[PDB]
Amino acid sequence: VGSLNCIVAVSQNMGIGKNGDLPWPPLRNEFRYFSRMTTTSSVEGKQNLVIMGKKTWFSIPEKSRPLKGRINLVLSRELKEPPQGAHFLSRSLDDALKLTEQPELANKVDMVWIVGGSSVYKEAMNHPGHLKLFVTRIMQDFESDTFFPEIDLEKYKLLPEYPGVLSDVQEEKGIKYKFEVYEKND
Ligand SMILES: NC(=O)C1=CN([C@@H]2O[C@H](COP(=O)(O)OP(=O)(O)OC[C@H]3O[C@@H](n4cnc5c(N)ncnc54)[C@H](OP(=O)(O)O)[C@@H]3O)[C@@H](O)[C@H]2O)C=CC1
Ligand SMILES: CCc1sc2nc(N)[nH]c(=O)c2c1Sc1ccc(C(=O)N[C@@H](CCC(=O)O)C(=O)O)cc1
Repeated sequence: VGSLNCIVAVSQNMGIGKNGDLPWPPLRNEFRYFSRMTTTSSVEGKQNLVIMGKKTWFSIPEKSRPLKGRINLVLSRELKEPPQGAHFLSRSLDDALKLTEQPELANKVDMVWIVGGSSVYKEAMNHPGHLKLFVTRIMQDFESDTFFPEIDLEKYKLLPEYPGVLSDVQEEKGIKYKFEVYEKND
């Protein structure tokens, strides 16, 4: 299995969600960024795996689930089987990551992308080892009821360039945003 990664879009006040959806109106090219990053795999005959909590799964429009071209894993201790349209179910982050090492997945999975929500981001960001964060900074405050955990910049370096990630200010629907990639190894 390849690299471990988180991807998120976050407002200035650290918001990632409100009432089961995003705090901001749809940013179509920001969504396309999410799909390009999470779907694109450099390794032949492999796909990337997405790991998400149960509320994040149900926050994706049903017409867009499962996230196409990716293996979709949902984290839940209450569910007894994957949701309709999902591929796998795990009861912990450690279990999910171990699953990628099993024979059914060992030679199929390239990158792993954690796509939230707040509890899984926090646990992933604090788990020793090599991890990158692909963070979209939405440069406004938005009322939110779900927040991104603290990024400890003593361990996560903001990278000064990354191939394929635009460096300049983007804007859609009157909302400016910019892309960032962080990396730790501990
Ligand atoms: N802006 C962005 O980039 C993103 C925004 N969002 C937004 O955030 C909201 C959803 O996030 P959030 O509310 O944090 O919810 P989550 O997606 O984290 O879902 C929480 C549920 O997932 C299960 N769960 C979470 N972590 C684990 C774990 N490690 N092991 C086992 N089960 C786990 C639980 O289910 P159970 O009780 O069944 O055990 C828990 O009740 C929505 O508003 C969504 O739109 C989400 C992702 C990214
Ligand atoms: C899955 C939870 C996350 S992580 C994330 N990271 C960044 N940068 N931006 C976001 O908005 C999200 C979200 S919320 C989200 C993301 C994608 C989608 C979605 O429908 N994606 C489809 C459609 C993409 C498209 O509209 O281009 C896909 O990836 O195939 C829905 C909710």
